[PDB]
Amino acid sequence: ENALLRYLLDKD
Amino acid sequence: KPEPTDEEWELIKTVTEAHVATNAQGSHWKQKRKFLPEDIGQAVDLEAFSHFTKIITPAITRVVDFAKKLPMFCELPCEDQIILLKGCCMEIMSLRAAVRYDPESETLTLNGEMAVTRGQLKNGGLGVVSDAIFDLGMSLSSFNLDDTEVALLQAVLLMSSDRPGLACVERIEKYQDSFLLAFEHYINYRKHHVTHFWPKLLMKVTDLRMIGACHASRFLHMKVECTELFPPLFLEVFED
Ligand SMILES: COc1nc(C(=O)NCC(=O)O)c(O)c2ccc(Oc3cccc(CN)c3)cc12
Repeated sequence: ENALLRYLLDKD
Repeated sequence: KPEPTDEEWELIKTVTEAHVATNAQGSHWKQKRKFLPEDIGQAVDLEAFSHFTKIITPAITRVVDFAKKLPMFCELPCEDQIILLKGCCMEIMSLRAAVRYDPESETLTLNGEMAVTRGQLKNGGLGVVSDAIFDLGMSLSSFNLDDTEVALLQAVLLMSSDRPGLACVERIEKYQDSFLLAFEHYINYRKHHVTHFWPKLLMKVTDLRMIGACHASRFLHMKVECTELFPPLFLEVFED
């Protein structure tokens, strides 16, 4: 829960 | 009357650029598009549900990208960034589909490539939401929106201060009011031949927000029907 979103948001 | 300030002109360009950079196939979406076979999505339908699970992730992800290319979104706590994205995701994706409504074949294009009918989107799992999105599609053709106007709407949907559990409520509201203002000013500049363009466009925020909610109820009924089937980003975003 918000791991993938936290990955997507911290990426680049 | 009031046209956009210098500061707003730059916001306009920042939000315009985030949209064109995250919009599938940019200008080429008309040339890239491939109609979904009419045998898929007649009358739940698992073959059509499968085509839709394949493009759902990239579409969520393009909204994430759109927000990240917006500085004011990046000045926010990561826990607020998550709430905001979870609120607007189906909204921005429903506007992106609806602005690619083709009245000639009466289809929406998803992911810059897959043209679908009212019925296919409906039978492929989205039920009555399909009718809402298609109808906004039919409605928004009169307005002849440019990319800038599609982007400013996304930014207004994204910067929604009333999202359950968010902390910087006052600052998100300040950010949304900035966007709303530049938006009104840009409609003035763009000299559209529709009296009351501005208010009629704003009320499309209603349509989108209903499509948002209407989708969050359909997700409870996609769960009493089709869970190992739903892609992983879909479950994060559309659950709590
Ligand atoms: C507006 O809703 C949608 N929009 C887009 C989209 O591409 N919009 C255009 C754009 O963003 O450029 C999609 O790709 C969608 C894919 C599946 C979906 O609904 C379903 C249906 C069945 C299963 C699942 C995933 N478990 C999702 C809804 C989509």
